[PDB]
Parts: sequence; structure tokens; C-alpha cells
Amino acid sequence: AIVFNATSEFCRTLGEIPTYGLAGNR
Amino acid sequence: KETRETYEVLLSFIQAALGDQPRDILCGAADEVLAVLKNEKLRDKERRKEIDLLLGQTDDTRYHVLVNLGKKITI
Amino acid sequence: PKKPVIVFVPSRKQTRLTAIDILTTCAADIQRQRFLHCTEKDLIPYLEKLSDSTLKETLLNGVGYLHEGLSPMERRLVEQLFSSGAIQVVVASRSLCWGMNVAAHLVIIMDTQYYNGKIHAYVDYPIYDVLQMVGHANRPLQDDEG
Amino acid sequence: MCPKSEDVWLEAARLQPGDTAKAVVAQAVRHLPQSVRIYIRAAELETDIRAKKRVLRKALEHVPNSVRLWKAAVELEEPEDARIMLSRAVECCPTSVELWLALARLETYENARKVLNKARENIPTDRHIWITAAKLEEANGNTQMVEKIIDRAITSLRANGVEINREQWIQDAEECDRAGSVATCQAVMRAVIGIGEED
Amino acid sequence: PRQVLDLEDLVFTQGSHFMANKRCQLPDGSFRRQRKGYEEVHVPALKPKPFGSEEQLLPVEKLPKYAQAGFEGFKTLNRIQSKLYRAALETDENLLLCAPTGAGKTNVALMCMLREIGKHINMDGTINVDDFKIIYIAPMRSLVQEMVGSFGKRLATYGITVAELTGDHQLCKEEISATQIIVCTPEKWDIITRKGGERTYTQLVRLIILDEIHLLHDDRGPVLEALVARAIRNIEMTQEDVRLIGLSATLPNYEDVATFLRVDPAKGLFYFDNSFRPVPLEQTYVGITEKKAIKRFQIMNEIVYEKIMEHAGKNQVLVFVHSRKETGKTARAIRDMCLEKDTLGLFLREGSASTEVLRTEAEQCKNLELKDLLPYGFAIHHAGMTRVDRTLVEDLFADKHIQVLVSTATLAWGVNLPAHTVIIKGTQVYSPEKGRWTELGALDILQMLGRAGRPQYDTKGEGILITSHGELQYYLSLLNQQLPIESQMVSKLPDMLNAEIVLGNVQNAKDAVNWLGYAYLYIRMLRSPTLYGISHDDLKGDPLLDQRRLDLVHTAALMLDKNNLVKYDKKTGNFQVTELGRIASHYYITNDTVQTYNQLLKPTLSEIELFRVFSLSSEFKNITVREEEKLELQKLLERVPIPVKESIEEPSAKINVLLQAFISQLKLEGFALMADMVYVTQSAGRLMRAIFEIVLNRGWAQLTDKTLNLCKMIDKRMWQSMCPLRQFRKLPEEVVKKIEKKNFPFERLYDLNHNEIGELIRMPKMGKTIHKYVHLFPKLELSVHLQPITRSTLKVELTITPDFQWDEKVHGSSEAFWILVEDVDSEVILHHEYFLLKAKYAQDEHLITFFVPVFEPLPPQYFIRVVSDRWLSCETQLPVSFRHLILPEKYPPPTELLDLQPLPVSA
Repeated sequence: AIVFNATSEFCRTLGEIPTYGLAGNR
Repeated sequence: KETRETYEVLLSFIQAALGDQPRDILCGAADEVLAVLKNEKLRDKERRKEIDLLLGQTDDTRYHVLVNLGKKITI
Repeated sequence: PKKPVIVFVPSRKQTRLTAIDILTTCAADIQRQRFLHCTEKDLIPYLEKLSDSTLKETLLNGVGYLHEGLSPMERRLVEQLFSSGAIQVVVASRSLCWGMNVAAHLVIIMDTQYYNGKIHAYVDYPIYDVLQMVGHANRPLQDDEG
Repeated sequence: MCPKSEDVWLEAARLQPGDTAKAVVAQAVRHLPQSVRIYIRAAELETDIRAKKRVLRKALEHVPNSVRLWKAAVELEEPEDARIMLSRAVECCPTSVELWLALARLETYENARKVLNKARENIPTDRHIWITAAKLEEANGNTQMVEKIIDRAITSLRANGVEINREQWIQDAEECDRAGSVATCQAVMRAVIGIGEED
Repeated sequence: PRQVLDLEDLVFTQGSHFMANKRCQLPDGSFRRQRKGYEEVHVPALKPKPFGSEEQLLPVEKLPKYAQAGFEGFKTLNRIQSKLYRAALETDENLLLCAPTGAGKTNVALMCMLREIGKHINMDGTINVDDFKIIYIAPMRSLVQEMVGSFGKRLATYGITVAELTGDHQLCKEEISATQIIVCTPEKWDIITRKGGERTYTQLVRLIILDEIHLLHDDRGPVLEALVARAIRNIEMTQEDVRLIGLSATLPNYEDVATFLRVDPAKGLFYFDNSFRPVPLEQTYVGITEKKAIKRFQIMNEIVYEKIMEHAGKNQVLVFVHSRKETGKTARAIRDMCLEKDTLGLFLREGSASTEVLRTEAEQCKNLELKDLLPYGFAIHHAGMTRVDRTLVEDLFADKHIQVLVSTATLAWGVNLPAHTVIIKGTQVYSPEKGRWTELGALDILQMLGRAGRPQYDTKGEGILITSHGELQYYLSLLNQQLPIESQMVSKLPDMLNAEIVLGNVQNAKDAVNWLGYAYLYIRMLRSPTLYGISHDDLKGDPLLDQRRLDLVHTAALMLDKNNLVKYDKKTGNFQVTELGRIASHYYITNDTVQTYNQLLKPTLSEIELFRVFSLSSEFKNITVREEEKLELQKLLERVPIPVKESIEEPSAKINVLLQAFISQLKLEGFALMADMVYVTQSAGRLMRAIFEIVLNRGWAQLTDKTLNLCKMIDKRMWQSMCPLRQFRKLPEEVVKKIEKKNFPFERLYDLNHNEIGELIRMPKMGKTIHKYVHLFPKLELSVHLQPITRSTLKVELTITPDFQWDEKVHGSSEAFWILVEDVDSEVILHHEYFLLKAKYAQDEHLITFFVPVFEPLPPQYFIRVVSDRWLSCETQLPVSFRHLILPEKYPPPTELLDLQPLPVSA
């Protein structure tokens, strides 16, 4: 199920984001 | 300090032809418009189809308004 | 806190309402029946004489009241309950300031005006009425102050 | 008199009392964004975990590719938020081995093996990711695979071109012995003493 | 024992926007995808709960007969209304209905209203209207103005008077005395309970209905917590039971709102999740990801175009934007994009009834902006367009002719027009009270997304919510029962504590701790200590949490006695109310604002300094002057008539010239500047009335003339040198400017005929109307009969004679006046008193007897100014002249008690 998280969404909106499909564990 | 007044009339042109957005939206559009009419390398006939397309095709009398914006910009 | 009180109110209908509002405020606090310095053992010969049932409701909790519409039966018996110190508060009307054979420690004078309906206006008390009401705060031997 | 100079602004943060040093640092980050020393100094100035978290969140939003800011923002969070933030740390700082090692410390085995695999894909020339894989293997239920990692380690690290030290590898064995994974340090010390007969 | 807390540490600085939850867990089929610069999060339409095997939609022929007249047009009830008809009509329990928005919560309020209406049935007649009152507390004012119409239609067969609490405090106590359903905001009902205008009718209030009680999470939360703590505390003290019906949205901590409302969680608590929403909405969330805001704005316009084109010919769309200009801006923007990509005909196919009604309704229209869009499917609806034209948009959208309505939030409160798709574009409103672009509230978003799916035609709503990506989790928690309702009372705890001190509800710190135990803050501090600055060490050392309530009361009382609102001794803990306390409670101004008005109000303040003392209010502490409007502010500062001592880049000069540009009716241009002006004037009503009451109570006559005039100038929106005939809004403004052009005094108009007026203005057509309106203008003729009582005191018997024709449409039930008796210098009020000229008693003399002091430099006059409390340039001054005044002799001293040795009776 889709769980939204404060830390996870803050870290999602950082960076470049083609790079969110890296370091797997995703 | 008088770079700021041409900066403000550029913000006000964007506010009039774009419609009452917050401060970062207008100043980012200011950065966009001034750094896109400065970085044309004086290419002029291409500027309608990008920038009044961005500002919504008011008409080209406001294009000859907006030429003077980019003119009056400049361990 | 532990000494007699007369509350003078503008009208015959304000005295029952204020005698109930003193009781709902003392029952709002945990000190219900704080104005009854005697017991309800002692009130039944004086409560069985009265006609006004809400006067019994208020007198059993220690606050009597007085107005023109009471009988001198009820008026003299509330004044006797108040002179003896059995109850602590008597809410008397404004026109009973002259006719009270009783005097308290504290006299509260609530709202020194009354509705003259002939002119449709709230006329102030004449100062002689307020001075008699003030002079009801006069217990000579029992009280150091009034 | 000297804007765009990080060391004057850090001296200005250090010489004020802290509550006006906060305004000093705010002046500094107006003058100098993308400046991680001012942001770590902003973090040390506020004396509560929520405000340090918010300031370092703004710091990572400004400059996200700095390993020092991820180290400063992870050390305030508790392990689930810390590993969630560390995943983005190694996504934004892919060449920094410390974030990968702290992440593989901070995760389950089936995820830590993927994380160490991605760290070896980005950073092949490190020897601490290999010894961390040995420590991960011995740390959970497997025990015999550890020597298979180290023999796969010094192979590829001799295939990339780093010589084995006889000082840094035995130091890795010593810090491993101080970290309670003595069987990995055993095989590491065996290979390190072997590659460095009576002399 | 008391320890002073950091009271701004414990607050939630986001306000309405604070998320207590860290996690937001979604429904099952609820994917998310990173498309291009935005992450789109779908949450599917929740299937409704399958019916209980012994649960059915009961008809109105099964609820009792007194309540059947309210449900006209209703054959059956809703499912949520059928679940609790037995708890709203048969039981006098306090309820907490936690239903989704749009799921028929106002008919539940009508059921509770019909229970309290059905206790006064008066067997041969219909309703005993005057033994009960029902308060309906709804959060927004346009929701109140449409709930007045709804309950006035539904309770019309009962003769029940429904009205809205508006106007000054006398108008509000008259509207309370006249009506049964009193629909109000929480702030209006709270300012009435603070000023006391419902005290005669709180034994008649038997039912308060708190519509949208998840406003407890809003920054308007402390108002509702103060209202409910006051009502529940009066239930526990006065012991007359009031029934509290909280209607809420389905959000967490609903059991704490239940404990807050004294709702028993067995009988009274009803929690319907979002499956019980009537038209189940597929909700889409576009969270724009990129970090340059002009690209975010372009992506937002691309997303509203794409989501418009997803429902082009299929469904109606209701786009919700933040500004009134933005309404027409993005209507024309999506119309220009549909005309650009040649997709304009998808809305209006040749459905010639529909497009012909649209064309002929466009050519009839007076709005030139709406006439641009109505030939196509598009339309706009803000509160600024005409009542005729905006109800034209309402009726053209309810007939499925307008394909895309674009609107502000007010439609979502003001009208129940629901669409299939709603698209909330932006979630960013410029709030001037924070002085910045903040996020949309929980209330406005839940109400905008209650319009998704109409209950007649639609099987499924569709609500798109275009946001920033960091703000995506807030609205996912809000619209999916996961945003907890947390109390915001530590923000406004000294103000609510001052309101309880002023009302006498709390007297010492123990009664203030007792009152704080009735607040929502206490239950939230008990259930979640960590979020409110309490460790579990402190809850284990204080399980009923009495030391933390003592610390909060002590900290708020230190804020109150520092700002001189309360005389608070730390010895006994007792509070004494100051008159600044009464003024700050009566007019809602914060404790810092009365400390500003205590420091800054001198008797010698001019009109220049009065705007400055106003502009330094702490209500405007977040008003900053941005540079993008400074040029426009200079164009105001050269045109405002009261000079400003400050420089225009200081915020107090901005608030000064915005108030003066309001009163001058100068047309402003910046949206931020018009919003700041609307904010500072809607605060300026209460702020100037509080300055007037402070200044009147201290007795400063020149400043009370200035402040009462400025109250009436802010209210009437005209300067006092303008014609008094602008306060009658029924005149043409051209004849009023002809009167101001021919500047004679206004009192000249009294002596003229209706011919003589009309030829003095050169308007002989208007002359009879000008005469009618000059004789409708309030004008008292005063006569004084002064009698020297002592050498020090006079008795002034002032007879007030109304010399104006009373008319209920302009004056109302009463005209309020101030009688100010002041010295020769007119700088000390010797005697002020309020004077109600009631409508029964016009055209007859009022004897007002009072006593004024006379001092040893015997003055030549006193002045009796009888001014209007509401009307500009309605002032009668009368000089009580002391020329031939023979004061009595200074009386001889009384005979002393000679200390005689006390007389035995043998004497």
C-alpha cells in the first residue's frame, strides 16, 4: 500500500530526480 | 539602486500580463524574461513565439513594450 | 463570608431571580448550603408557614428573599430567620428599604435604577432610598464594620 | 566589507552571542547559498532538534550534493527517518562511502546487500565497502560466506589497481575486532599477513 | 509551584496547516507516478459500505410528525441521516457527527433543530417561538448567509425566524431577541458572549450546533474552544443543559472532540468514514515537483489544461482558484489554450439548445469578462461580479450549459452547486494576517472538494488538487481521514483567558485551571503529551495534568498583567479585571495591542498620530511592505488626506495609508495591497472601537471625538467632511457630489423646502428625495435644565427631542447616541453615557438626568455633545453656559464628635 511519509517526501522533492531510481531499496 | 526600478516595472509588466501570483513566481519570471532577452545574442524575430507565448499573446504593442525591459536591463 | 447580607434589587420580580442566582453560583462552587448557618431540623416550623414554594426552595439553601407580593406572614418570618442568623442572605426589593426590621453586615445594592414605565425610562434611585439601603448595613454590637 | 567570504561569516557567527549570530548566519546565507559551513554553523546554533532539522532541511534543499550536510542532518534523526534520509543521501552523494556504510548499517540484510552492491557499482576502488559486506554477512546468520567476500574483494581491488597496505587492512581488522565481528577480521588478517616466508 | 512556560514554543506555527501525523497511509488502489515535473497521486473512489442487514433509509413518514414539515421535498433520508435520526430526535444527547463533507450534515443539524423546535408545539397553535433559541455556529460567513436561507425555507412552516448575527452589538442583541435560529460565525457568537449581548437569552439557548468543528485545527480554533469551554462550563455551573451538536469532517482525534463536546462515545459519537460520502470521489493530486516557481506556474497551467481536456465533453468542471482576477485569468488561459490546440469545440458540440442558451445569455450579460467566455463553455464566478450575473452563472451551471466554471472559494461556501470534476488550482492563498502566500486551509479544501460529484446525476466525483509536492502529504492526510484535529489554543490562550476573566467565569488561577480543563487543549495534552511540549515524565508526575494547566494559566496571566489587562498577584493567584481587559475582550484585540494602546494613547493625540497608534497594532505584526507595491503606495501617500509621519517602507505607514485609502475609496491595483487593505479595515472596525472605548473610559474628549469619528468613517467608508447623505446608500452619487461641490454646511439643508433644496443643488428632480433623506438624517434637539446641587455638583437634566422622521429601513430598531459632557477646553469628559433612542420612542422627549462636577476655577461652560454611535456628522452640541450660574455657598463644616466620655444611663 502507498504510505506517505514526511521524511520520505522531503527527500523525494530534493535532488535531481532521475536519480530517485538509484541505490535501489526503493 | 536604480537597477531595482526597472526590475520592479518588469515585475509589474509580468503581474499585469500574468495575473497576481506570489513573489517567487514573479521574480522567477523576471529572471526568465531578462535572462532570455539578454541571452538571445540580439536575436529578435524569434522573441514573440517564446515570450508573448509565455505571457499569453497580449499583442505586439506590448512586445515593443517588452523590448525596452531587456534593453533597460543593462577560497 | 460568614455574616448577614441584604441584597437590594430593583423590583418584585428581580428578587426571586437574584435569590436563585446566588444559589446557583454557590452550588456552582462546592459550597452548597453555605448560607444556611442553622440546620434543616430548625427550618421546618418556619418553612411550613410560607406560601411561596420557591421561597422554601431558596430558604432551605440559606437565601431568603423579600418583596411587596409576600405576605407580612412570610415577610416577618423571613426577617425572623434573618435576624436570628439562621440564613445569611436576604434579597429584598427596592421598596422594602424603609420597611425592614433587620440590619445586615453587608448590604449589596444591585443596580440602582428602576423602570418607570410611565415615561418608559430607567429612572435612578432617589438618594434617600440608597441612603436607607446603606444604613441597613448597621449591626451595632455584633459587627466591627458595616 | 567582505561579502562572498565564508570564513569571515563563520568568524561573525562565532563571535556573536548565538541568538544574534542566527541573524548573522541569515545574512551569510543570503550572501552565500550553496555554502555548507554556514549551514552546519546554523545547525549548531539553535539548541533544539526540531529547529536543527528544519535548518538542515533548508540546507539540503539549497546544496544537496554535500556529504557533510547529509552527515549533519542524519545524526539528528532516529533510525527509520535516518535510513530514509540516508537513501536520498547516497542517491545525491553517490561517491561518498560513509553514507553508504551508515545506510548498510541502518538496514535489513536483503536491502543492505542491494545497497552495498550499488555502492560497489558506484565506488569500486573502496575497501571499506567490502569489509562492511563481510561485517554484514557475519553480523547476520550467515558465517561461511565472509571469506568468499574478502577473496572476491582483494581480487577486484587488485584488478582496479590499489595495492593492499599491510597497515590499513590490519587497521580494518583491528577496528573490526573492536566492533565485534572477529571472524571477518580473522580472514582479513590472514590475507593481509600472507601478502606481506621466514622474514 | 508555578513555572513560567515559553508560550510561543508550544504553539503550532503552521496554524490550520499543522500535521500531527508523520505517516499518511492511503487506500488500496492508490498509485502515484512521476509524470513530468509533477507527481500525480490517484486515490480511487471508495466503494460505499454495504448496508447493514437491519439498516435502511427510513422515509420521512417514520420520523415524528412535528419534524415532517421540515423535510419538504425529501421522500427518504440520507444513510448518515438514517443512522442517527434516533440520536437527533429521540435523545437529548450531545452529538458529534463526523461525516464526510457533502454527506448531509445540515439536515442532521435540522433534526436537532426540530427536536428543540418540537418541544414547543402549543397544541392548538404551531410553535411557542419565544421559550427557546438555537445557535447554529458555522465557520464561514457566506456559509452562514446561505444557511440562513436554507433554514428559513425549511422552518418556514413553523414560523421560526432564522437570521444571521451581523452588525453592531445593539443590532446583534436585537437580532438575538427577535429570532430563534441564530446562524453565526464562531467569532461573532464569541464576541457577543464576550460583550454580553446574549446573557439575557442564554437560558433560552438550548441547542448550539457547531458546523465544521474541525475548525478546532484552524487558527480560528481557539474561538471554538473558548465557545465550547464557556458553554460546557455554564452547563457544569448554571446546570441548565444546552445540547451541543458538533458536525465535523472525518479526521482523527474525533474521540477527543467527542470528549471535548461532552459527547458520550456510545450514544453520541458517530464517525462515518469517506466511504459514506454520497457521490464517491476519485481524487487526483498533482504535486508539482520542480523548484523554479515560474516553471511551477507554467506546469500548473498545463495541468489544469490537461485535466480540463480529460473531462472535456463528458463532465462539467469546477475550477477553484484563489483570487478574483485569477478566476478570469485562468478561465481565459484555458480558453486560449483550448483555442490554441483547436480543442475548443469539445465542450460545446452543436447541442444548439445549450450553445444557443449560452450565446443569448452571453449577449444579455453586463459583465464584459463573463461575456468573453460564455459563448464557449467557460464562465467565472467570484464575489465581485453582479448578483444577477453570478446567479446567472449558478443557474447556467446547474443546467449543464457552462462546461467549465472557474471560481473563488466563496462559491464552495455560498452555493451548493456541485460539479462532477472539481479542480482546485494552486492551494496558495495570500493571507494578509500572516502577510504572505500561505496554503489553503483544511476548511476551504474540504468544502471545495465536497462539491465533487453532484448527488443527482453523478455516480462518481472527481477532485483534482494541484499543489506543490511538499504540500501533497497534508492534503492526502486531510482528505483521507488522517490529518489529526489538534488544538491551537496556546496561540490565543491569554486572549481567551482574558475573555473568561472579563466575563467573571474565572476569578483566581484555580478557576482558570478549571476552565482550561474544559478546553480542547487539555484533552489533546492528555492524549498526546509529546506534541504539546509535555514529556511522559510530566504526565507520570501529573496524571490529571493540573501543574501544566497552572503553568499555562500563570504564563498567560503574566502575559495579561504585563500588558496591564489583568491585575494578577502571584501571591493568591486572584485576577482582577482592568478596563483595558474589558475593552480587549469586548473588541477581540490582542493583549499586545492594548499594551500598545496603553503606551501610545495620550490625551493630546492628533488625527495624524491616531492613525499611527492604530497602525502599530499587533494584529498587523505580520503586515510587511513588499517592494512590488511600494510605487503604488507612493501614489496613495501623495493622495491620502491625513499625513503619515513614517516613511513608506515602514509597515505602519502602509497600514496608515491603506486605512486612509479605504476611507477615501481610492481604487487600488495590487492584489496583495487590496488584500492588506481589506484585512486592515476589517480589523480597523474593532480596533478603532477599542481605541474609542479606551479613550472614552479615560475621559479624553478631543481624542474620543476623533476616535468615534474614525470608527464611523471606517464603517461608513467616507471622510467626515463628505456629505452626510452618503450614509444613505440609496442616493445617486452624482447629486451627492453636486452637494459637496456646492459646499454649504449640511445644516443649511434643514431650513429649506423641497423646492428650495432642489434649486440650490440645481437638481429639481432630486429635490424631494434630498428633502426626504435630509429629514431622515438623525438630528436631536437638546435642551438643558441645570440646577446647582452643591458648590461642586450640578444636576443637568438634558431633554433630548428627536427632530427626524424615523424609518425602519435606515435606522432600524434603535439609534445609539453618546452623551458626552465636557469642560470648556473639551479635553476632559466629565460625564459620558450611552443613549438608546428606541424606535417605539421616537418623536418624544427623553429626560436624561445626570450630575456633573464643577471645579474651583468656575468654567464659563460645559458642552453636551450628543453624537451618534453610528452616523457620521450626526452631532448636536449644546453649551451649558455658566454665566448666570449662582453656585450655592460652600457649606459649613459638620459638627465634630467631641470625644465625650460615654454617657451612662444614670445621666
